Formats: sequence, structure tokens, C-alpha cells
Amino acid sequence: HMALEDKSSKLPDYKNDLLYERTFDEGLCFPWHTCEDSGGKCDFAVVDVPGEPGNKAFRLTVIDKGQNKWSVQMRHRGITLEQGHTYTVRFTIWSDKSCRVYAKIGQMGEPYTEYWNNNWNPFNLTPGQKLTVEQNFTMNYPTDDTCEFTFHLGGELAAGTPYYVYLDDVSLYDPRFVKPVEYVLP
Amino acid sequence: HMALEDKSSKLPDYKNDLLYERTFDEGLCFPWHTCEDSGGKCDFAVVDVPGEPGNKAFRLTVIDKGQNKWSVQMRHRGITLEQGHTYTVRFTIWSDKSCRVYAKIGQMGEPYTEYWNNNWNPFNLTPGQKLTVEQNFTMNYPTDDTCEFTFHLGGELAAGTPYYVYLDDVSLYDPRFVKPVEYVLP
Ligand SMILES: [Ca+2]
Ligand SMILES: [Ca+2]
Repeated sequence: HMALEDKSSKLPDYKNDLLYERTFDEGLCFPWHTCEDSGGKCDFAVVDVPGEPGNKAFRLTVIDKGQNKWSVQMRHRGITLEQGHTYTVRFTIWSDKSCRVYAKIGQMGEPYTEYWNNNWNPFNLTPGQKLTVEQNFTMNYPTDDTCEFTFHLGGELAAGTPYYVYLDDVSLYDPRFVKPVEYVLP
Repeated sequence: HMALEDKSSKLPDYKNDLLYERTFDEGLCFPWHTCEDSGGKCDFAVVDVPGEPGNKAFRLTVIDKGQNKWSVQMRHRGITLEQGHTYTVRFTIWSDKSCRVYAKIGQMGEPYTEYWNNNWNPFNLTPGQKLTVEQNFTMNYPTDDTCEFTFHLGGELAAGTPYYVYLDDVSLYDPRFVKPVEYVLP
């Protein structure tokens, strides 16, 4: 189905982004979705950012933290990391409670090799503090088309349930990547 | 419909082409279609080009010449010629009989202004002879979004019916034109 380019002034060119939705400002989040596993429970909506007309954010409700950090996630699959390419990972996240969020890009399936993960450190969210992250890394492993960009929220990362975690302005940029185009008329 | 880019080593860049189908090599022709008018009858199909593995071409069967040159046509609509732009018209045409083909890019409706038309001359097709045309013209009239690239085959142009006219490698290139792109997700 048909995806939506954005022309955000604070992100790199959409055409070189491996992600298909970055700003949620149309109320749409696809291909971003949630996962429940091992007892986790969650919901999602795209919602207005208070004080910032026009601006909307992806909002995950953590309902049950389940049995593991990976019991609750928000993710974007369909990611190939290319040997030799240098990626810029970018995102704004916040929460209405004190919680942790483990961000990673890595294999969807076993053995779940992690290609990026903020050097094994989750991010500490604090109410009233938004975190805008920007990091680079270079894929030194063989090219891997089975990757996802995922945030784990469950288990010992979780605050008291239920609560909200927000994502916005999310980008995985590669200067040597261009999305496949299709042409339409019109 | 979604359109399929080609990367012909003989045509200019697909993204700069006002035409959505140029090589026919997949078995598909859309938006190239036929028209029958004032007595004309015809058919079409995409068929293999004998002796040239993997090459296909649009084939028009002229069934009945009708009353006018315009009674039988093969044509691509959805063409905006823009004032001051310079357009390269390209095409390869041939037939199993001696006939004439009138090629033009002009208005779809009354008054049928013709912006390019090989200086009012139809092309003379002879069996065993393929014609590859390449001409430039600049659009000196005001931009007109009601144009088509049409080939007339009826009336006094026509050979003894039925017979086939073939079209291949068609392109209408403008260096200052870029097709709009949609993004689709693999
Ligand atoms: Ca937003
Ligand atoms: Ca062909």
C-alpha cells in the first residue's frame, strides 16, 4: 500500500531513510506496530502533541509489562543493514512516567544478533524530559535483510502500569541508500 | 495502476520521460491503447519480436481502415507539453505491409492543434524495414495538459486489411521533466 513522504526540516531526506514513517503527523503509523509476548500487553494510537499544533506522535500504552523486556515492543521491520554502510539512528522518545526503553536494531529471529543498541544501554525516561537521540554506526557484519528497529518496554524496564511512551521524528538514514520508487499517474 | 520503470540502454532516463510504458518487454502496454472511430476497427497485443530473445513490442492489427486517417489509432494520453520545454520524440515502428503511419503529439479534443507531427509528413513503412525516429521540438505555445502521443493508421494511410503495425522503444524525453514518484514498501 501507498506510503507518505515527509519533508521534515530537522530530518535527512526521506528518500534515503530506511524507515517509511518518521513523523506520524498524518495520524498514520504503519509500518510501525506493537508486539505482545510472554505476558506483555499494550495498545497504540497516534495522537496530538500538546502545545505543538500540527504535530502528532506515536503513543504506546504499556498495559502489562509481562515476563521480559521484550514482552512489550513498538517496532519497524523490513530493514536491511548493508555491510560497509554507515547509518544515522535518530528518534525522540518520552513517557509520562519514569521508565526505561531499550532501543536496538538487530535480527528479527534467532540468534537475535544486535547491530546497534546504544552500547547495551537502555535510555532513562523522566517525566517532563524529552530525549532526542542521534547516533551513527557502521555495519561491519555481512548484509542482513532480517532486521528490525524495535524498542523494548517490558519487564524490568517498565514503570507502573498502565502508562504512555511516545515516539516521534524517527529516522534510520544511509547516504548510500535510496528507497525503491514506483510511478503513478494521475 | 502502478507503472513499471525500464532501464533501456538506448533510451533516456525513464524518470525524465513523459511516457509511462516504452519497451513493452513485460507483456504489458498500459497506458498505450487503441481507438476506433468513423468506421475503423482494430486490435492489439504485446508479442515477441522474432529473433530478439526477451524483446516484445506492441502490435496493432488494423482490421478495417474506416473512413478517416484518424479512424484507427494507437495512442498514449496524459501528456502535458510545457511552454519553453524541449522534447525529444523517439520511436521504432514497422509493418508487415507497405503503409503509412501519421505520428503526432497534439490536443485530444477540438481544435486538435498539433504541436509536433514530423512537419505534416506521415512515415512510409516498407516490409523488411524498421524505422527508428528521433526528433526534437520546443513547445512554443502555452502549456497544454490536454495532449496525447497518437499514431493514425486509417483511411488513405492503410494497407490491405488485416495487417500489423508494430511499435517499440517509444519515448518522449524532457530534461526538465521528472515523473512524480510514490514510495511503496517491500
Ligand atoms: Ca510528529
Ligand atoms: Ca521491446
